[PDB]
Amino acid sequence: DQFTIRVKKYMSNPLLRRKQFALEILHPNKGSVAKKEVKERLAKMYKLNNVNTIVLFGFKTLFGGGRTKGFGLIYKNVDAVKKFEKKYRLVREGLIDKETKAGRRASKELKNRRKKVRGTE
Amino acid sequence: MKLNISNPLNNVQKSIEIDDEKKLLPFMEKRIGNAVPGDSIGEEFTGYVFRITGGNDKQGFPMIQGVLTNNRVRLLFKKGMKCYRPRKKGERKRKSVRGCIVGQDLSALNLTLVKKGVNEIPGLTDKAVGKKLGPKRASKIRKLFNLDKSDDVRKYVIGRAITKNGKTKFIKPKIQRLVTEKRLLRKRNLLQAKEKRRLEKKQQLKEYKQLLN
Amino acid sequence: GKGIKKHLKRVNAPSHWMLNKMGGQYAPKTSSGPHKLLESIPLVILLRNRLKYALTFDEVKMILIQKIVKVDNKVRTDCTFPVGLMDVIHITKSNEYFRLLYDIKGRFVPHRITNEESKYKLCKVKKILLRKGRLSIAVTHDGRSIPYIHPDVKVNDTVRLDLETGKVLEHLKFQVGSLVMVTAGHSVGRVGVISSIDKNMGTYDIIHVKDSRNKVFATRLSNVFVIGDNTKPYISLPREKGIKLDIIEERRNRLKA
RNA sequence: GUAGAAACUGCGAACGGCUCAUUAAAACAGUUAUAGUCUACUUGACAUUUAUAAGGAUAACUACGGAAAAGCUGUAGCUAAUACUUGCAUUAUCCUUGGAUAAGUAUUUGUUAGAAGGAAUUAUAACAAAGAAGUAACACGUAGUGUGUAUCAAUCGAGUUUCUGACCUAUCAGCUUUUGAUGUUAGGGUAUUGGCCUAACAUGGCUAUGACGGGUAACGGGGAAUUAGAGUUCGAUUCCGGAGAGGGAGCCUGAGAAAUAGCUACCACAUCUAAGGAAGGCAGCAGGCGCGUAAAUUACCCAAUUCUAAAGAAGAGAGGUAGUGACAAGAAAUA
Ligand SMILES: [Mg+2]
Ligand SMILES: [Mg+2]
Ligand SMILES: [Mg+2]
Ligand SMILES: [Mg+2]
Ligand SMILES: [Mg+2]
Ligand SMILES: [Mg+2]
Ligand SMILES: [Mg+2]
Ligand SMILES: [Mg+2]
Ligand SMILES: [Mg+2]
Ligand SMILES: [Mg+2]
Ligand SMILES: [Mg+2]
Ligand SMILES: [Mg+2]
Ligand SMILES: [Mg+2]
Ligand SMILES: [Mg+2]
Repeated sequence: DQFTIRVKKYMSNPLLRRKQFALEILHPNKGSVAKKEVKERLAKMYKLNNVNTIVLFGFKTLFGGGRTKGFGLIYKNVDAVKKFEKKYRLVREGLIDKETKAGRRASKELKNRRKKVRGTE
Repeated sequence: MKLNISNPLNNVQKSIEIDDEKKLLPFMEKRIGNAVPGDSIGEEFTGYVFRITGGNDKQGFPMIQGVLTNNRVRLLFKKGMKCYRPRKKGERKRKSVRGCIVGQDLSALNLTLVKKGVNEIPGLTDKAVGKKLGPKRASKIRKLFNLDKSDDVRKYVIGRAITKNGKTKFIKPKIQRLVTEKRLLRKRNLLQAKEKRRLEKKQQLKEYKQLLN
Repeated sequence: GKGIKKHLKRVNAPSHWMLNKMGGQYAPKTSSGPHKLLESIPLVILLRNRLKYALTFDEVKMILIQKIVKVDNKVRTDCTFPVGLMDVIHITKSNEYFRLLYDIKGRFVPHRITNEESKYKLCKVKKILLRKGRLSIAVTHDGRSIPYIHPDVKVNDTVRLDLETGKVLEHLKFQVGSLVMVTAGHSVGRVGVISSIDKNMGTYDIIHVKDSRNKVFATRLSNVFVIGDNTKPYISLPREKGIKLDIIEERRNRLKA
């Protein structure tokens, strides 16, 4: 409800298609305002017609309480987010939803297929 | 015992099982590669001539041509020989192989047809089968259909079957060494690059020679 | 087997790269090319650790896939390409130019030159060879062959090279009054002039350099790079202009609030 | 046009990981030489004695099979390639004419001349003989690239090599040399120097400043423990160098190996079997037996650090994460 945001070492990265910055969150006598409210506040700041181009990670609460630190990341459009962000991040945000679990028992199939020959292999 | 007879001209082969010493007596003590009459193994085979090309013994070890023995031996094999295939490059391995003299302890013969007789032995001599694959290099098609420089070669290839909606579609192999226009761009580009390099070297030499003074 | 090694361990990497001693057991292991391993820096280090554009190795890869990074006016896609001393770097997307230099410590920096300066560099001559037809070839510190070299060029002076065309513009001699930059032990970004040359017969030659504050230092001949005539340098320099103060007065300055 | 189980072709598997048995002027450390050599990938320069396009053959595949068994394979019938082969189209100098010709990259032999290094039998040039291998009968659609190619240079490396530097023992005082020990001459061989090897010749070489022997519960350094200053004792074990894959010897491929999750034999040990035969190497990660005073999970993952490839996208017991854990270290309740 009553929190403040301080953005530090802001940088623009045209090689990628994003902006890069560090973050500090102030919330006295309360605990750990959630990620959604932070996203909404950032969107209001940069006018950010949508909220699906923002990535946040690495949030720590600083023993004693009342403040929090982390990192942020804002992309030009959702196409860039999908293009060059890794898969686990892209699953936490919810842009995609894939959970294939082939497993590292594929090693057994790797091995016992080397002993068969051209046709049956 | 079990005999495999194949007809190279017509691409067809037939197998018979014979368990008798008398019927196989003429084959004994004959190397591989030489002809042999086939009368004794059957009434219908009168006038038929066969040729020994292979086979393997009771335990399944193959017969090889070089060795002049009646029994099994033990050699070390390389890339260029017959009954072996390397796992690595430059690997050599020692294996056991059977001689090339035909003996009573064989389990298969693997012999081909040479001459016909007076009967037809259905399923070995009457039939014939085609290539199963057509040529892909252009000059081979030119020689197959007796064409010339004028006859375009892209029309004389054979597709197989497709009956999706049209009765005939004939999807065809991609043919190689065809005279694509591109291969002419290659020649002209190479020529222009060589000429440009020649011009540059001449200019460099003239500038250097004037540069001394 | 005992052939050529391919890995590099972190605590064995050259100390001027300044790599964290935690977070890993390995270092990027620069490729073979125009510069030696110890007198160079890979492109990944430049583009992640220094400029902070990338956060991982994979992001350096996705930067270099799209062909937007040029060294010495040619696009490169090798994440471990050696980037070396006098080399200009252009990032087309951001419209930026850099030249690597030494600071007064031994660590490389990108200097942020302008566009007009981005059309040349300086190469020092390592040897001169005579080939068929009596044509001369110059070999530079940059690993580069120059044919049709001028007759008045020797095996220790420097030359100024156009980058759009590999032709020579002019050359600077190696004399008593020339301006120099030093590239090895105890003095790595120092700029002074020259005071004298020694020429010991079977062993190294020692030369002496005088600073602009009348401080004198010496080093070997093989770690001297001529960068100007008596009056002025031919390239821009970093903020300190190669002036190394000692620890007492450096500390005094740093405490001026 | 797009995708594409097999298979041929290319590259890599000589890096990484483990252990400390051997080893006492050996290995190793600081300091030198290669004017006595080899060097894939990467970088820069850059070439010489039917042509609107040449050859034949082989995988995968189909039919007929053998063996108890194995990463076994026979015969017949086709067909590709940047696999394997063959082979065409132009200029520079002698003096706004003309002929001569160069008609040959590396490398070997004989006769000469001669910008750099402290020093040349050095780059280089000429004359007379030999002569490899090459300069695109390839792929993409971005004026550009990809793959391959003769010499030189750079880079990543290695092989040899100069000087100096080690623990205890004289109940170890003379060693080496017929069978190379120390030198000279001529060759062989190697990537190059060399008794490295072969023939002829000579009698040399090391030593109480410790040779030649014995012992080590000895891999060498960077380092560790304890000490006012001197010293004494440790270093199997994060990094660097060396050596090995049960014990010895030999060998193929390749730029790089005397390689061992490459091959061939002998000694020891041991597996399957229809008894004819076929397969083997945890001092890699877990795990088991034994040994002993003496030491952990048959777990999760390629997200980070990096490496290999046809190099975003695949893989990695390298590596990271957790489980066991009063080895060792830091803070800190029981008011
Ligand atoms: Mg070894
Ligand atoms: Mg990465
Ligand atoms: Mg190793
Ligand atoms: Mg002798
Ligand atoms: Mg040690
Ligand atoms: Mg080690
Ligand atoms: Mg063992
Ligand atoms: Mg071995
Ligand atoms: Mg063995
Ligand atoms: Mg093993
Ligand atoms: Mg183990
Ligand atoms: Mg214990
Ligand atoms: Mg990775
Ligand atoms: Mg590709």
